[PDB]
Amino acid sequence: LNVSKLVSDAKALVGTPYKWGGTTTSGFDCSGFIWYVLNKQTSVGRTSTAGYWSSMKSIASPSVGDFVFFTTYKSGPSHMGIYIGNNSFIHAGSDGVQISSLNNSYWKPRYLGAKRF
Repeated sequence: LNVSKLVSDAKALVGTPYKWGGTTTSGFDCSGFIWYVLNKQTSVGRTSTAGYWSSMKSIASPSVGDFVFFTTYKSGPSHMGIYIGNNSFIHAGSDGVQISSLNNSYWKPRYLGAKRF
């Protein structure tokens, strides 16, 4: 990926509301946000979080532009975001596209690791 573009595109969408199944800037869900941002620079099909966990590349720690994964509403990879540096990531959460921290007491014990596109 063009990392600087990916992170710039993600940052510009912070504040977009949540919408179940949402794939536009009026409202995103977790997978729709990732699909939207990726498709600004490369053609990717609609893909679930588990699909990205299976298809991306394992890494030891995230760098800017990598993808961080979490267990939220079910066991295993069920949520993901874009790592933007400084322990922070952007994700389409249940109350909108937001910046969150890997050091947060909810996200930290739910972190499953990172992958690279």
